[PDB]
Amino acid sequence: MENFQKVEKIGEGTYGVVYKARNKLTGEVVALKKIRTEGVPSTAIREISLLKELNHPNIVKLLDVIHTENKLYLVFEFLHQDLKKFMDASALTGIPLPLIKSYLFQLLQGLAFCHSHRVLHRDLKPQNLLINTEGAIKLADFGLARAFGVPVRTYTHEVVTLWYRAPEILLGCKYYSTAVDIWSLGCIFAEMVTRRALFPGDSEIDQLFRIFRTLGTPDEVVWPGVTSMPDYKPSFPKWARQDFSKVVPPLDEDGRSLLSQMLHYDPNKRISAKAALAHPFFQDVTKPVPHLRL
Ligand SMILES: CCN(CC)CCNC(=O)c1c(C)[nH]c(/C=C2\C(=O)Nc3ccc(F)cc32)c1C
Repeated sequence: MENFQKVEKIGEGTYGVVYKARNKLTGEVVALKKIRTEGVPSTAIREISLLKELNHPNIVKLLDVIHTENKLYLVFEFLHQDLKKFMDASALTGIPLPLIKSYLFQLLQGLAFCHSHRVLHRDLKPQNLLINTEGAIKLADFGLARAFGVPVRTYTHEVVTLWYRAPEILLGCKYYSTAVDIWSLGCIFAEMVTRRALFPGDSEIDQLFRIFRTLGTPDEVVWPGVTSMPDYKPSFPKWARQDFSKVVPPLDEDGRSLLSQMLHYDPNKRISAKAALAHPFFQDVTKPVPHLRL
């Protein structure tokens, strides 16, 4: 883009490539996301504007959309680090619980806001969560698989993480609900705590079976309707649920109780972002400042 000097390529998206870029007029530093070119739907750019009018301290601001010359550019505010990088950097000592807690609380606020506005993320993962020096965390790179839609790639030969995908998606449900984002955020919370991915599947079925081995193979008792879902097979192995205290030690009982509710199989039993904010886990929540090396 001639309006912009690329400083660097800071991420490889689901949709496209993200660049750190400077505006030659304003001198403002931004994140620039470029999307691959068929006639490049009209319908898409409509509901991108739905993302543009979202303003919340926990949602990364979308500054502009630019359709010119058969690529789509999304201009976003720039943040200095992503949670994936921060977790890797914190792997030795772990992220302090008060900071984990503030981050979870803020992400739930962000989700509560998005969801009350009928916007789903669908894509949540540590790479998509951005932090700053003042202790804020923000939802970014909304994946919307309507308002556009879903490829199997981003641009070139990049491998999509299934680790955060809700079981209803894996079982082939056509219609997502807001519950899919709470699932992903639950997986992220566990990972901050234990410093290991909770469900690191290497394929769709391995992802499913990893969830089953830990939470038990779902049945009609815990998840009415499950056996009727498009990708469900009666031939799935039957695993018993693991004791939950094995899962995220040493998280306290308030944390485990909240996590267990974010991880319910039935999208209808799964806690809402709004209700999650009222959980006793957050009674002592504060806003600590992260030690960030930029
Ligand atoms: C392994 C961790 N990371 C993945 C490659 C490596 C490092 N990458 C980083 O730290 C990083 C930084 C410093 N900014 C972003 C991305 C965005 C940003 O700032 N505003 C946005 C608005 C929308 C959006 F969709 C992405 C961004 C990343 C991934």
